[PDB]
Amino acid sequence: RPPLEYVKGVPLIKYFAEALGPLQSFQARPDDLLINTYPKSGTTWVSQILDMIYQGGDLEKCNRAPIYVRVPFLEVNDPGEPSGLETLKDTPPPRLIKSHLPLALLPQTLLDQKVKVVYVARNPKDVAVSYYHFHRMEKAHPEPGTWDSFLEKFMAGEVSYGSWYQHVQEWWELSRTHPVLYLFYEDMKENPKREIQKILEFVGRSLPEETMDFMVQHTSFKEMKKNPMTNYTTVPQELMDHSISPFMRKGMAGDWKTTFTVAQNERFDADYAEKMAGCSLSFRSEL
Ligand SMILES: Nc1ncnc2c1ncn2[C@@H]1O[C@H](COP(=O)(O)O)[C@@H](OP(=O)(O)O)[C@H]1O
Ligand SMILES: NCCc1ccc(O)c(O)c1
Repeated sequence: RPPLEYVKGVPLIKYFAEALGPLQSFQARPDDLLINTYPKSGTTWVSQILDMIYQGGDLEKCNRAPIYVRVPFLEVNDPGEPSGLETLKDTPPPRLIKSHLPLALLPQTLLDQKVKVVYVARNPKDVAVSYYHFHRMEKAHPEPGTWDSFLEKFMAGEVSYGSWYQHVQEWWELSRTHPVLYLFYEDMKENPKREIQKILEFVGRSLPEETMDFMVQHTSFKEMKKNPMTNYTTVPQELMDHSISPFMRKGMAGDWKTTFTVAQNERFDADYAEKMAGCSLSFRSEL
């Protein structure tokens, strides 16, 4: 469990920090589609929906390989696996790219080329809980310690990829001057079909009503949990140890209520009120 490295004010996992070198040579294509999110906000879920739309709704094509192979993770630079930049050299256009990078660290080529971006945000409480367990099972992140300890660091933005408040705000802001579909995890939970339809419209594609419903079922938590091509059980137990905490934990909005103590919840609400003061952004802590 290596410590974080700071780059341009952003805490990152050593392997990611390093990948930033080669990334300066990455060339974006006009027809690329970027999927950006703060960690644990629904990356894998929207990646599956998008790969299905691109594969015309064919499940056997989506089965072609694990999601992290179909949707390369830009910064990924894990031990004993192809770098993200590498995997992208051989990915057939149009490409689907995954990333958690803040605007400060995102390769300029993506902005210059006006690449469309699908962004997904989730209420901070659930993100914090989900991120704590992820720290437990993902052997690449530093020691999370106790939940109380973690939560403190989460509020200070002292975790991989940095501040969640700043991440969601910047992207929300950028969606004025750049083509950005800004989605909400909770909305996706509430009415899948309604959201996938916004996506289809965004990428400018269309599908038969019946194919649509089909995706809805195969992008369900239940389904994605059994599917080994999307539940991350195909990576070594030295990268991810699912016995500690499954990658697909609960898939619920509102589950934070069973982890936050009343004291923690009070401390967090006050803090959040200060940080989100002048922002038009609005999150639903439950359904
Ligand atoms: N089809 C789906 N429906 C709902 N939640 C899903 C999902 N697929 C994955 N998730 C949830 O999305 C989170 C991980 O997101 P990311 O891919 O950005 O890391 C996890 O949250 P929880 O651990 O709270 O359940 C995971 O269980
Ligand atoms: N280091 C293992 C790969 C990894 C690390 C952090 C993340 O947030 C993610 O989605 C994937």
